[PDB]
Amino acid sequence: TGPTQRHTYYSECDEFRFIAPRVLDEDAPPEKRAGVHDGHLKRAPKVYCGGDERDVLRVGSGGFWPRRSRLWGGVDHAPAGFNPTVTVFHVYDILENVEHAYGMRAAQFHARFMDAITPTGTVITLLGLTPEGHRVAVHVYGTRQYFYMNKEEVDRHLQCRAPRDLCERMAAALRESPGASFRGISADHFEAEVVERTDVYYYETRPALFYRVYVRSGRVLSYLCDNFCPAIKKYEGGVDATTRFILDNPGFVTFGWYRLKPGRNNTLAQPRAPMAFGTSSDVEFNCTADNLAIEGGMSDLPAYKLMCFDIECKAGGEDELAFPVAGHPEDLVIQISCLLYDLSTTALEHVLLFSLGSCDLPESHLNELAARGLPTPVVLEFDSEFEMLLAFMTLVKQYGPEFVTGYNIINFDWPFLLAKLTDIYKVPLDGYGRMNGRGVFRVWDIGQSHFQKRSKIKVNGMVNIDMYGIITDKIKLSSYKLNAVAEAVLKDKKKDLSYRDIPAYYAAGPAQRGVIGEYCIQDSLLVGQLFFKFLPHLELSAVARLAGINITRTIYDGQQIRVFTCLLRLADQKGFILPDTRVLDPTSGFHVNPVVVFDFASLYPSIIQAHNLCFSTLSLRADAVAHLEAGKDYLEIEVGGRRLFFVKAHVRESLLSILLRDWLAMRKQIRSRIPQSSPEEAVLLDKQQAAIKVVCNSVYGFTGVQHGLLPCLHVAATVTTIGREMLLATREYVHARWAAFEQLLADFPEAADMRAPGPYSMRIIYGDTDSIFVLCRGLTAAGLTAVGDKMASHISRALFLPPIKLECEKTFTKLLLIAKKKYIGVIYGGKMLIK
Ligand SMILES: [Ca+2]
Ligand SMILES: [Ca+2]
Repeated sequence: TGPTQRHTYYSECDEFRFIAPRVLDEDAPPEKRAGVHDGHLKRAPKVYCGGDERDVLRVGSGGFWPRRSRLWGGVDHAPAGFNPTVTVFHVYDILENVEHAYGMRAAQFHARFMDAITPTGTVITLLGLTPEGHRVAVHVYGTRQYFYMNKEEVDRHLQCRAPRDLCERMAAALRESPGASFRGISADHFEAEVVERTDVYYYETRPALFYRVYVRSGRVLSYLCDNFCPAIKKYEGGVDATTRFILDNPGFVTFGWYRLKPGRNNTLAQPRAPMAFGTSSDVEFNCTADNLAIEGGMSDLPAYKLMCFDIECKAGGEDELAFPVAGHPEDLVIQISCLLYDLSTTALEHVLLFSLGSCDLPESHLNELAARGLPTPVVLEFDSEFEMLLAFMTLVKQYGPEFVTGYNIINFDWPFLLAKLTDIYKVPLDGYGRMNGRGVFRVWDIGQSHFQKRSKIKVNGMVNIDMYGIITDKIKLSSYKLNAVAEAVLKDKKKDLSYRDIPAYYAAGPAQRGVIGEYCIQDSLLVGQLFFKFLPHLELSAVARLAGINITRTIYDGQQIRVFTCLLRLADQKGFILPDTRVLDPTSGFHVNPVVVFDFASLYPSIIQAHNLCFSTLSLRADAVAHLEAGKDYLEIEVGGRRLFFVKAHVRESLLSILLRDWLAMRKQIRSRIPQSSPEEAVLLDKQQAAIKVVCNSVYGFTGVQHGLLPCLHVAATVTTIGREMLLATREYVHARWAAFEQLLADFPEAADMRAPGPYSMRIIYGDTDSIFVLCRGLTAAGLTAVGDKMASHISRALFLPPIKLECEKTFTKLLLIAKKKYIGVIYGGKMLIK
């Protein structure tokens, strides 16, 4: 029989391109020791380990590397009678795929699943682990993408009388498509219904009737959205099936624990037979969303595996010291270190070294690892680059680490490996992720950042977290070379074997290749220490849970999608649908009198809340607000020369305001629990509160991106305009209320002994986007941070609407103002700060 859907990774191989350095032939005379061999060879790829020899692709008892694999090439290697009961499972990632009833006809799927994919359907696959550490895939059927179109606009254009007709028109349009890739589509592939909704833009916008159109496929949806009737605005055609699955099932998360349960008519999840598995899992199920519930109370991460890896390459052209280029057949990967950790316990479980050529690790290294209590390295030796790279990808498929890390693996190691596998060898990669074929496995190097030469990676079912990104984001350093970072962060100074050394070491023999290997392993151990110090997976999963997107999109997609998805949830609840697209300048100088610094706390979010700014509260038209009282019911403000109106919360509440309010409440609840929490809970709660802060701080930016997911440049501009007005108001208030010491003392009598011998004055000397510096001649610094707290409260109360909050941040005893955003000063505690 064999698998229902073909496995595309290699499970057999009998011929391959053999490329190896000739220096590995110490049996050859000296003139024949330079360059690489490069020829075809007709034998099975092999690996050598400790005197034994195996075929790379053979699966059975005596393998050289660990496996967490049930099927291999369509043979079921599970023990006889393997049949674990699954109740709860953890989901770390979610895939979207199309299945076709016809293609699945000989998989014994129950009828309710077949109906969902007749003739085609989107299947949401939840990937994860049981408590027992079994790898699971749960295939959810019955999620449809949908978009909206204005009913009046559609009827007037297409002469539609009823939803049946619209379905005919869309079916017809696809039939007639260029390239004909929708032959066989009928008006049965669509369902249209009439609903009442409101466009999220502008206060005056009335509710209207829309067609809501359900589609079975993302491919069909993307075509309709950019081809069908381009004069008719579409709404929410950009929303993926995963998002509909998450938002349409209250409580569902993209990362967390679930339980299988009975569905509506006591339906049950159906276990798939092994030959119908779509992924490299131990167990697979078919279900609908009603067979799933969130499992509250479960919070511990299951035993996911982390692979930390690093490659070493050897340029083999005319210059041994040239940077290696993957397209050059002679520029080889020569080693790969691969450390496998349990992500729940942080324990290092396996230390693997893949070596092109024989490789004898130094006894000193082996003794050191033993002393540190770490696993004894397994050295896998190979005769050619292909055999080695195939073994590494074989390990990736068979062990299936859910998380992968390294240092600069996104910009160097993965691109280099995948360039060799695709361009030199012609290995398809689409079965090397979690899916057994047809899965995403792609790197794309990205533009604009042309100097930094950045990249993204997507590998289905694998979360790649590059520690270089984590550390450049999190720590300020002069150099982000791994050795410099290991000194700065781990306080773990170590030697560098330089790239200049590698060619001479490689050529010497197995002992010196062993020195290369030691240094490659030490590289990966350091990265592992960095990973387990910063725990970036806990940060990223916190954001994924909050934003309703998978952890993969959390890493690689930008800030906008986070806010968008949260907005989409709220907007739907409220009946909206989202359409598819000088006096503050510093006079430079040195001040020896104290300079108090007042900062607004989360200024832009606070403005959005305080002034009820939103897409939905804005009007560009005075007649929109003619029924309302000025001041009492709306804010009128000039922004870029236009008059804008924003109605107040009692007229209509801002969606953005609701999001921010609710997040800030949630962050307050979390930060209140941290002091009573146990130390592991404190780590999780800390990751959660931090995730909330990043999403809140992204709302302003979300509104200001022209050509973004849902721009409202009017909101963005209003925020900066109110910002500027607030700083000026603060300056004016300070200049007026506290021009004399008597007035200061009258408000704060603890000032009475802070009075220094010099003349009293209080003046704003600098102001940036959210802070103001106040020069307090005639006051001593000592009590001034306390009086500053009270000045800040006082101003906040006098001038501004909650939740706007001015705070006294610090006091400089001495300060050098250089320019905008450039200053040096000493804080009252004696510490120097430079910006
Ligand atoms: Ca690396
Ligand atoms: Ca390296």
